[PDB]
Amino acid sequence: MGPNPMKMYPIEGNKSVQFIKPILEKLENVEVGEYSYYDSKNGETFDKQILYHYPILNDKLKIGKFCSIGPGVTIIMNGANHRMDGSTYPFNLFGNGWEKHMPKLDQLPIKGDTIIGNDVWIGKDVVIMPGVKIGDGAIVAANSVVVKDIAPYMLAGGNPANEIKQRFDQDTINQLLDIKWWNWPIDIINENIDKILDNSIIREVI
Amino acid sequence: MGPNPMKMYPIEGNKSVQFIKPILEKLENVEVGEYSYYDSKNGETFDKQILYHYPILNDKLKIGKFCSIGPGVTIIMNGANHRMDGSTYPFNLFGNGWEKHMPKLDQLPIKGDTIIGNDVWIGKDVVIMPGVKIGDGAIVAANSVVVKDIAPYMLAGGNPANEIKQRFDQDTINQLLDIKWWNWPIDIINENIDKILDNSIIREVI
Amino acid sequence: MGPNPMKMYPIEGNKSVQFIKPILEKLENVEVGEYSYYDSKNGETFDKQILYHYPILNDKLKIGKFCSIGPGVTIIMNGANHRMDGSTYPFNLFGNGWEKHMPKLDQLPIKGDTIIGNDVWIGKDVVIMPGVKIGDGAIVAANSVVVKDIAPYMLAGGNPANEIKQRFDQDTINQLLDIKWWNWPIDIINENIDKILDNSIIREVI
Repeated sequence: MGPNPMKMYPIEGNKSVQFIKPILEKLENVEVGEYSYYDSKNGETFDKQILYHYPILNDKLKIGKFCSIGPGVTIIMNGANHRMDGSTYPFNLFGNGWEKHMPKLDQLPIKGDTIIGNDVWIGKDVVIMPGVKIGDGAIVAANSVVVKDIAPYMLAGGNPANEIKQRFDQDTINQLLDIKWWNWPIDIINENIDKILDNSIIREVI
Repeated sequence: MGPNPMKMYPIEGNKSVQFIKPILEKLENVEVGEYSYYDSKNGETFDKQILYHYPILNDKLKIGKFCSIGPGVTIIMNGANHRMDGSTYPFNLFGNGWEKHMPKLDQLPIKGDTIIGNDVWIGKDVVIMPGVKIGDGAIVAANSVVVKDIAPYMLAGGNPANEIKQRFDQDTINQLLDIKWWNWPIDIINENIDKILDNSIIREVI
Repeated sequence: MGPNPMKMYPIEGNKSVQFIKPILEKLENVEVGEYSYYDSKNGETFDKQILYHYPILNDKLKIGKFCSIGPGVTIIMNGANHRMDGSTYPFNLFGNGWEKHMPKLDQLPIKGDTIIGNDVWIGKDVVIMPGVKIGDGAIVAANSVVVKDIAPYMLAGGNPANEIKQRFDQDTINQLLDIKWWNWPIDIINENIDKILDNSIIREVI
């Protein structure tokens, strides 16, 4: 029961809502969760929303399951970082003799992997910068620029995005994070969808 | 004197500046003032700048008059709000049995109606969140993102938008809010445009 | 050695990277440095990215040499400010009797000239508001909105863009702002690029 997580377009007669996993599986250094989707802005596939991702830099991108990704959301990897221990001017890019000043792999600044948890909701037109971690159950307001990590089940927003409030009490969150329902076989998930939708799944699996 | 507020494109040989009332009056749950205009960013009509507005949720949008709306400005209504008591994932959206969990009106959160006063200037590419109230005579800096209420004759800007300073002394502000020149028949306003443009209408009228 | 700074497109066959100077020199009230380049977003020339710049307001825009400007960057000039001693509504624009209310120049508020220093890196989609000064060697994070001045060799980001941290210890900057390698005859720079790239320039030249 439920859509086919392997269908590029789960909804019939609908080419706006897509399933990420199928689109990104062909890619290197990219891990995506089963039912995470992206609601297309102008009909573009999500792979077009991932910028500056070169295998050589070996920075990875991980997205969990059951994530809701709004249109225009942009993931920036480490491909565009300019060497910064000195001048940030890329002389090497203009040939004519300057090619010999090509940076050294270990000379380029890498902030790390970008990791997005499970059950995350990212508003539309959100820009996520390199080396950012977003915990499970988190909500990122639209038009946000995420520069630093985001604690699980936190509600964040702004440019630079800050944590505004905690979705639930410390306790519950602790429970949910321990339970990890998105990690259950779908047959089960499928029978508690309503409890998952009202957070009671805690009072029964405890 | 002045153009006819009922004319969609008030200026001759200029299909870019448009009076909004005529355009939006043709919409459910929308109230627009008389001389409020919208400066097109690429030709599009303002009705296309209002997103996620579904009559079924019954959230209304109202805009005073003599509002200067910059290009690319965006208004987000309650149509994109995800259920949050538990998981934010839209199961119901994917059908195939999950339709079952379609959320109940009283379950989706509505922040209220969005209200934009009179004589308000909103910079270009400003994004306005749902359920927000903006005061009369306020100035909203370009590229801002309004998430909370803004008081009258306030200057605000940022993401999130914060109040930065007051435009005039409380005295003056207290007066304009009292006179509401924007509520006079235009034959009258017409012979005080200068006293309105220099804030002196406070010494004559009062 | 190095590319011809008078070339719009210094990289054969590439219409994406373009030198700003040979492009904007034809304009008035615009000063640009020799090797400052622009990384086109959709192939558009940098001149399309400078808005509301009218020679009658006489506000000037300055950019030094060796600046790296990412795609989408937007420079907003003063031709967009509204009178604000009273109503912000542009009565004059609609004519038909109201033109009489055209504002005199000393009534229009002007923040001033926009000056971007040398060896400055501005990330993608940054919007630079009117009358700002960005010091030498600064770095502005992508998706920033510059409302105020930015000291030299400072890393800034946000909306409003706020200084985050000093790129280097004062000692270095003080010497860096002194050496002014960007002003050296090209051939002298041609022999110290490596030194400039790792900041070892301070040691020798000083």
